[PDB]
Amino acid sequence: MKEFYLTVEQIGDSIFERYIDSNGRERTREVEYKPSLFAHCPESQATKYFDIYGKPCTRKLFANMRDASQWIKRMEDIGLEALGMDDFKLAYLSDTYNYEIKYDHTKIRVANFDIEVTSPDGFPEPSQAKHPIDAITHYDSIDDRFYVFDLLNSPYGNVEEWSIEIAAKLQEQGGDEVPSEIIDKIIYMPFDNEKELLMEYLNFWQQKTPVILTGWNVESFAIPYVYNRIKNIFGESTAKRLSPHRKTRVKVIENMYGSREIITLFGISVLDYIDLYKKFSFTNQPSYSLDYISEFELNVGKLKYDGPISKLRESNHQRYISYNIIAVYRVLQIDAKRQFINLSLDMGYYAKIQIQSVFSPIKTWDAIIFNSLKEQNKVIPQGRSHPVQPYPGAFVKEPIPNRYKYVMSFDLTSLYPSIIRQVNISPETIAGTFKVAPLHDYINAVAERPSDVYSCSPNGMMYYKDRDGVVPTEITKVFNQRKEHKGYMLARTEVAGMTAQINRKLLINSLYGALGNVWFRYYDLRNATAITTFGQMALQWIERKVNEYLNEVCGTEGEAFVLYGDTDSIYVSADKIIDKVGESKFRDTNHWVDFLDKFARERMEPAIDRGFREMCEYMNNKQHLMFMDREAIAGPPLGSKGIGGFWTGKKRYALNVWDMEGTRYAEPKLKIMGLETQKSSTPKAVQKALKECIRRMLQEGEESLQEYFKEFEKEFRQLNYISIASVSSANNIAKYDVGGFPGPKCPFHIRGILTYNRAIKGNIDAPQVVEGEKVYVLPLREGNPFGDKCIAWPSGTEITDLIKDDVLHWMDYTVLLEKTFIKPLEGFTSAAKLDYEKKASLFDMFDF
DNA sequence: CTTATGACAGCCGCG
DNA sequence: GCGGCTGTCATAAG
Ligand SMILES: O=[N+]([O-])c1ccc2c(ccn2[C@H]2C[C@H](O)[C@@H](COP(=O)(O)OP(=O)(O)OP(=O)(O)O)O2)c1
Ligand SMILES: O=[N+]([O-])c1ccc2c(ccn2[C@H]2C[C@H](O)[C@@H](COP(=O)(O)OP(=O)(O)OP(=O)(O)O)O2)c1
Repeated sequence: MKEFYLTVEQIGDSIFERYIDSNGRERTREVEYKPSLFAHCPESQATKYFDIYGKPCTRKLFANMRDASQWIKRMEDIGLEALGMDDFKLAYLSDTYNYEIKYDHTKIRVANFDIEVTSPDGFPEPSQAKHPIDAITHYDSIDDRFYVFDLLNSPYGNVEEWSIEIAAKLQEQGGDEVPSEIIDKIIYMPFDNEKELLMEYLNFWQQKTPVILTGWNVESFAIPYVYNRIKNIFGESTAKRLSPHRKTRVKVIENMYGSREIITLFGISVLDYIDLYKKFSFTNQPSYSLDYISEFELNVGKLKYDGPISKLRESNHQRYISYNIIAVYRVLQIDAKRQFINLSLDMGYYAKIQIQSVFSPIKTWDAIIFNSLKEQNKVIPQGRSHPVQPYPGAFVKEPIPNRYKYVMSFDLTSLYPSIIRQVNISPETIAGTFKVAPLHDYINAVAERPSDVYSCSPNGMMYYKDRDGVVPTEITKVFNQRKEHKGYMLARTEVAGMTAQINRKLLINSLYGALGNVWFRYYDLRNATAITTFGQMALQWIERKVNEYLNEVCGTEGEAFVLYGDTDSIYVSADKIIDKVGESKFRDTNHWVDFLDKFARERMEPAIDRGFREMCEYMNNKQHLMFMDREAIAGPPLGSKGIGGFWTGKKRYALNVWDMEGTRYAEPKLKIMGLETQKSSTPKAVQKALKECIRRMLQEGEESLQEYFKEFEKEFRQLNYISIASVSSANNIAKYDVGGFPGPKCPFHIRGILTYNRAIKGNIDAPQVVEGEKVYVLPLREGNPFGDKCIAWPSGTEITDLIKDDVLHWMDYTVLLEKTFIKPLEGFTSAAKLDYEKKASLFDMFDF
């Protein structure tokens, strides 16, 4: 079969590559690769090579890679463009693999591992690695085996060997419930000391060296730990053998609160599964712990255990190991579902990049564009440095805070790529400039037509509509491929078909990101602004077009139909369209959902396309790619007192949705956005009730809402203390910690954290509050034994019995209810023009 | 990343 | 004792 790369690395004048050969064998080669870069030349010099601007270029072959780099520096000094691909690994891959790469994952060693490190003094810092590794579970995808490394004697105790037999049994039988599917795939290896285990693991590693190395938190915990441990114990010469090319680099990552270290294992591609998940799941999760994610994904989670993990090895080593196995298998189970690694393998081979560069839209697009330009002898521009400079972005209408009985929303598809394509925005496409009228003038087609020669954007930009721009071409090609591969979604292969289609979608949605990123070879401020400013007029123009149409239809005049617009959406108030027929004519809920759907399809969408073809002519664009789809139809169930929907402000609304782009729901479902019910900081029991409140407001009406309040409020004190405790994340605890006490500016949760410490001071048993970790918070009644307004303890857990009974006694229900339930509700009912209790004076609603 | 809201913390000005 | 305000910190959804 066809050859394919595995990992590629540049070291000095060499390029080191692991690859699969003609006969499926994994192997390594060192190549003294000669790069070509390109300079500009006079018309005199005749060449096949031109830059994107059609300017002639000379191909400079270099004897070695350092030459090429030294040349880029020399060229930088003179002040002349050094164009071509500066990242020689990409160039090497483009040269070596000059075809559509077809890979076979059965020949790619994917490893999932986790370690366990008994640490009795807090989280074992990986860069310090000061505690013995007492378990490694390492899964090899080729052998389909779980290789379990068990330390039997540590500083923290001696233990019996782990039992597969006991592991297989049910929890009720004293078992660990390690699944049947993996019980015959475990290879158990106990060790008498830690050096014996680490050197046996290190051999194992050379024998079965990961191409893709993954798992949950490997890049931040497991890899740094193993590395520093081996390193500290055996010296760096030994730890480096953990890379196939024996080169490793320590890298520091700065962030919000501080910096961090990762080990770059040259010749391996590390795809931490936590990072694959956060990147490609597209579901903002309240927690990213393997336990929570595995629960959300598989309805099962990580193995359960009594007491702290720090005592588990001593207390129940049997479980401790089994828990190490289950956690590695959890990741595998999630990947069996979401397919992220396969999706990474697809993208990486499609772009011809190092697989790990799937985390970089920059690196991916750059390599994709470079290749297609290479195929036509074109020379990519030098990556110039650019001052990071904020430009305007998405437009968001101020909603008038109200209730909205019938709402119908619409959506522009793939707005930003669409605009790039519609206008022809690209570096080499810039054709000039035009005198900008205020954006409002363009919105109302009142400004003078920008140009009738060039494709225009309301930010003053003008583009050639005669040339086919590099970027719009590349984004058009990815669109066309999507269709193609989602056309084989008519025909085992309904797998490679999905991942191709999903990955084209990922590239499409990631392009604008890159184009706004200053380290993009094709970044251009004038252009990025052109995209966002065009989008800003697209949306408001169509807000105008929609109002005009519906006013004309309804015989109304100057009636605000479009109630809200967020980035690529418009939400349309369909009250009057309903009134045209009249409510009593509809027989059931489904009958008016029928009516609206029909009206949008037959009357609005034609008026919308009609409206956008006008904009296209006004701006003089290359082609018309502005297409809207009807998203939601929302309202109260027929013959009910329910309000249907409400907006409390920008990105703050609830809708009672009946139909999402064609799909008609059985029961109605609440689309809630921005409101406290969608907030992780909101207590469990309260999240549940605000949602009930919103359910009752939209579907049932005021008297129902009021009934639930009076009831929930009567019944608050009996709810579990953990369910009514608000969550928060603790950051810079020390930064506000002045001798155990809240210094200037100390935020509410951190104050609570210190109050806990004050009651914790001098306790081992007590679970300490980790800096950068989620914390429960609870208000305390005035004059309490902890001497503060609040207390805050670690989340996901019950509070220590050393203070628990005094917390429960002193916690301020009144201040808790008002702060977490009532105030947010008053929020919603105020907007929806509703009362959550009777006899509320009408006069509150005024600024008297 | 940016667009945007909310919980709180001092600060200010007020007989 | 407190509303109007600028600021830090949290979280949301593209
Ligand atoms: O488009 N391609 O398919 C393509 C384009 C360029 C390619 C290759 C394969 C190599 N190169 C480039 C990269 C090198 O700098 C130069 C010569 O490549 P080579 O493999 O012929 O190396 P030589 O130095 O000639 O030695 P070799 O012939 O023994 O490998 O040409 C393939
Ligand atoms: O988005 N921009 O970056 C932007 C947008 C508009 C811009 C400029 C710079 C000028 N304009 C406006 C204001 C000018 O009156 C008009 C004409 O553009 P131009 O480039 O023709 O400017 P001139 O100085 O007239 O150039 P010329 O006399 O060489 O044609 O375009 C830049």
